[PDB]
Amino acid sequence: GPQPISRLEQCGINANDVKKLEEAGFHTVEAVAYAPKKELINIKGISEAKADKILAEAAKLVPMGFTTATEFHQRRSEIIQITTGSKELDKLLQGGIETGSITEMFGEFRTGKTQICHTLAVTCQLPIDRGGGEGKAMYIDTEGTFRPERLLAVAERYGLSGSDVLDNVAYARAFNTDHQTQLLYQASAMMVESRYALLIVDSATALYRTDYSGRGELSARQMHLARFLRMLLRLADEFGVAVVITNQVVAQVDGAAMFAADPKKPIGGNIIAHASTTRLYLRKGRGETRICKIYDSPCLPEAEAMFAINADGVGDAKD
Amino acid sequence: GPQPISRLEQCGINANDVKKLEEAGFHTVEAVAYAPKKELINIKGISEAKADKILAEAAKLVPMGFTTATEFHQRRSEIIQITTGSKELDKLLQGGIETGSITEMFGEFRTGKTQICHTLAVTCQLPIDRGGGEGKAMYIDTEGTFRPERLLAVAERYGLSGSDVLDNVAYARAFNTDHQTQLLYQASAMMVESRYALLIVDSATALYRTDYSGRGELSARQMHLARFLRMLLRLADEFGVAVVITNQVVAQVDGAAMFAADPKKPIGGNIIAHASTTRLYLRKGRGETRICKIYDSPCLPEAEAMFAINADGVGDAKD
Amino acid sequence: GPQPISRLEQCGINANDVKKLEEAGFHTVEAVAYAPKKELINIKGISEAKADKILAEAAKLVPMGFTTATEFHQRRSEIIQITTGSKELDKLLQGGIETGSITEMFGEFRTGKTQICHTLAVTCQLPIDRGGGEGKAMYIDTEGTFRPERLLAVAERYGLSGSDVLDNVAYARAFNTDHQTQLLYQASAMMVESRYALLIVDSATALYRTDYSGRGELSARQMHLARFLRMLLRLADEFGVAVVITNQVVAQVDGAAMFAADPKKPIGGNIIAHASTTRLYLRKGRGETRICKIYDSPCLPEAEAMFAINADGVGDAKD
DNA sequence: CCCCCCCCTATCGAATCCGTCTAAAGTTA
DNA sequence: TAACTTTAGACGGATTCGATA
Ligand SMILES: Nc1ncnc2c1ncn2[C@@H]1O[C@H](COP(=O)(O)OP(=O)(O)OP(=O)(O)O)[C@@H](O)[C@H]1O
Ligand SMILES: Nc1ncnc2c1ncn2[C@@H]1O[C@H](COP(=O)(O)OP(=O)(O)OP(=O)(O)O)[C@@H](O)[C@H]1O
Ligand SMILES: Nc1ncnc2c1ncn2[C@@H]1O[C@H](COP(=O)(O)OP(=O)(O)OP(=O)(O)O)[C@@H](O)[C@H]1O
Ligand SMILES: [Ca+2]
Ligand SMILES: [Ca+2]
Ligand SMILES: [Ca+2]
Ligand SMILES: [Mg+2]
Ligand SMILES: [Mg+2]
Ligand SMILES: [Mg+2]
Repeated sequence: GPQPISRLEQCGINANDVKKLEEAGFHTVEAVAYAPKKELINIKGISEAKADKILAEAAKLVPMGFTTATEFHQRRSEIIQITTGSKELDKLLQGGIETGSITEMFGEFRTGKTQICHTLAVTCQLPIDRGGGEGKAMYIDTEGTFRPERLLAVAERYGLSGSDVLDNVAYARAFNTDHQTQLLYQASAMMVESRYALLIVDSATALYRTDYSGRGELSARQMHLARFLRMLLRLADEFGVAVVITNQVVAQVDGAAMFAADPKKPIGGNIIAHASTTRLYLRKGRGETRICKIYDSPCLPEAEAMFAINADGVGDAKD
Repeated sequence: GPQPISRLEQCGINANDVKKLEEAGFHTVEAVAYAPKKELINIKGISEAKADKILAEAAKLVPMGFTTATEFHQRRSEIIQITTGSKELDKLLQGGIETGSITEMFGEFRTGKTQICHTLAVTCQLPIDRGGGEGKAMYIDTEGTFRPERLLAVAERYGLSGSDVLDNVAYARAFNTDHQTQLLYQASAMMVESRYALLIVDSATALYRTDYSGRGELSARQMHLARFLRMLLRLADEFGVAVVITNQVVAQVDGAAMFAADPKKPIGGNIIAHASTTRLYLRKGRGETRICKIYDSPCLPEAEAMFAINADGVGDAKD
Repeated sequence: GPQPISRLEQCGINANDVKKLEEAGFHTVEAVAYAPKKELINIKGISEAKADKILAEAAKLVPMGFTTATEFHQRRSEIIQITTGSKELDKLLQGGIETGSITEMFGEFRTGKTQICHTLAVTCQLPIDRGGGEGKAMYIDTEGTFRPERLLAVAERYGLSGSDVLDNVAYARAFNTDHQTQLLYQASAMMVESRYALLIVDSATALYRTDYSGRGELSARQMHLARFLRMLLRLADEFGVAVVITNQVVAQVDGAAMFAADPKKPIGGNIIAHASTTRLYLRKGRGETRICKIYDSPCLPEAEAMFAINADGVGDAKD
């Protein structure tokens, strides 16, 4: 795991400076080593000499140089993937949701995004040999659609206990964009004490549709969204967790020659499109069956799979 | 290749001055000869007389005068071009990616920038008669989307061995703009010992969108980006490698100007527009096919070509 | 042609003073006659009495008095103009590029500055009755985008010999502002022996953007630019060559008053604005067609024209 | 041949683009 | 017992420094 920030104290830094860094938002040596000088300067009690000394001391404990592709391949071969509860989706994703990156799921209503989030929140607590991540879960809720009964129903299927499954989920509700960004600092503070395997934001872009209204507020909205996504990436790199965000759709009214993937576009613009690593397009099939399509990925071919929303969570279609 | 800076000691320079120069970031005689006097002055242990003597000796060791266009033509006729793995793109570029200059590829998401980067990283190790550059590769990664399995697939396509292909790639991950600029000094130090042929930065402008937010920081952002591009150009000139960078896009919301010409504009502004030599525009086609268009070039006419992203890298569309 | 500085020996000047002046950078009687006293004083081996004697002899050898406007009209009616390869541009400029003055072309990327420079470099060698200048071309390259194949294409278009066209062009690459200024002394040295007709600097302000960074270095940058422009003007006056330089653009990010048309401004400021005699503004049209506009001139009305970039250089739009 | 002091002046020189949103409407035995 | 097409508007935003005889 990451090294606590207290190591800098014996590395040769004043305890007051470490305290100031702690209230700034940094809680590990890695978080300090990943920040630019201008971010540390903004702290009231930090001067240029203090900043460069802190950066030089932090750079010794964290490797930030060159390496080979063989070492990276060996390190990545030991990464953890979390099963989704459906064999078809697992085969489509070649194992399940990866850790250390950002995954995004978008689609129209009743397509099964909250259901997948609930199933993953339950599943991330299984032992590794059974397909789990063996950790706790964090659930930042934006719309107000969190239902623990679905968690209990999913936990019943895998033969776990309901009480300690509900004990391992942390829930928070965000009421505006400022609160949504503020919750991430407390999330970073919490992750040093225990071990977390998953962090869920649902929905990521729901409040930006209303907080910033017209074309006159577009640039500020995009800048705020970019800052939020950068913080999410920093958390994923620092703690090695899996981040799953949820998006919405918008219509195309120009009536031009676009008939593939329907006149549906995910909201957020180019910012969220470039930031995300994997994008999944969710569509409705027949009855309780849905269709999942690989929309964007650096290593996964474009394909399709079929799953269903059963009484015990997300599972294969019963035919 | 370039001359090591140790020759200045024989030319009559104190070894301590050479050590100071190496600590500053100059590892070859060419890097010293190309630097202005005010850059050498900034070093703590160098005076005006020492700078003048060093510059005089370096100029004595490097040809920096007038020549004839016939000699330039003869020298350029022996340049090395690296194939992209697609016949259509090779015909469009009249041979492939050209060393000694900066090439930029931009477009929206899943258009194929990272796939082309992986294919080039594998291909730059082929023998010259087979379309390669016969050298190692350097991959500075910004977003966290490096996947060695794609490298293994592309290597399997060409019949090479996976192990040494992975051994011949150097990987580094940048976490901020300062770290991204800092990695170039280590790259310059590395390139003296072994022969390289390609250097990928992907993405080159991803961290600038978030490190500097508003209009109040535009000037500093542009200055930092200009300095980074100048360092890249100096590396390309000194070592004769091919530099390939990757860019993103921004929307035009001003109104009903222009026409339906895909109102997407690359980011970076006039600095990156003027600095780049060749610019490639990537567009999404149908299925797995993509379209590449020549956006800017001093010797290549505007045209288009089609390629596909197959299971073994970038190649021609199978129709 | 100008009188070589060796003529002063017959006027009562020691060879020591003559070679000291030559080492200083003076190679003709006109150069000495136009220089102020303090410039001669700055030379180590020249005292005040020697400087006064040299100035008196030079003023004897060179006419520096009052004349009438009819004589000026008669001498100006014999001026030489070089065609640009396009009939409409020649009509706009009323003959072509004038010798003895400084012309500046600016615009954004792929607007056709380098193509025009290549076309002019080939064209300046045609016979006078064909629209040429009957001389050699000097090309000072700053960015590294010199391609002799375009020269070969234009020479093939005009039915010349490619070998001779390539042989009659002198090429030099500049790496910093100091080198850019230092190359002018060698240019002045070479212009004495052979008859040159064109001097191209492309780009003139590319290195000034990165060599001097912020507002703290504005004054030194502007003074260096002013000295460079003054030396260019001295060369144009002394040898009667045509001086064509290239500029870049910068965005305007405030004050939407009379600026909604085009928020593009050339760089360099009032120094280059006042120094330049004629300024041309290039725009992007449709396809391969571009638009040229008169931005500043002492004798030409403000108008517009249209040209195109073809496979054989700059020509007329094929409609 | 002898023994002690006086006083400021004058401005220069521009840079740097960003960021998408919004579905509607039945018809003809 | 089936096959059928058109439609248009909308805006705001901020900061930067050195140079002498
Ligand atoms: N216990 C259950 N058994 C079966 N299906 C259920 C159960 N609970 C919910 N569903 C299904 O969940 C579907 C809605 O999925 P979900 O709540 O994930 O929507 P969503 O994609 O998040 O939508 P929105 O954009 O409105 O938030 C419904 O169509 C319903 O059939
Ligand atoms: N093994 C594979 N087989 C087929 N297609 C693949 C494979 N791996 C990736 N792809 C394709 O690669 C595409 C994404 O391309 P790429 O990763 O180069 O995007 P990009 O241009 O770098 O985007 P971004 O701006 O998100 O970084 C996907 O659409 C996917 O279909
Ligand atoms: N052989 C050719 N045939 C047709 N067009 C060509 C040919 N070679 C180059 N071009 C055109 O030249 C254009 C670029 O022109 P040029 O190199 O003069 O640009 P520029 O304004 O000098 O740019 P920069 O600011 O980057 O230096 C491209 O848009 C390309 O279409
Ligand atoms: Ca992406
Ligand atoms: Ca360019
Ligand atoms: Ca003028
Ligand atoms: Mg939901
Ligand atoms: Mg990518
Ligand atoms: Mg050019």
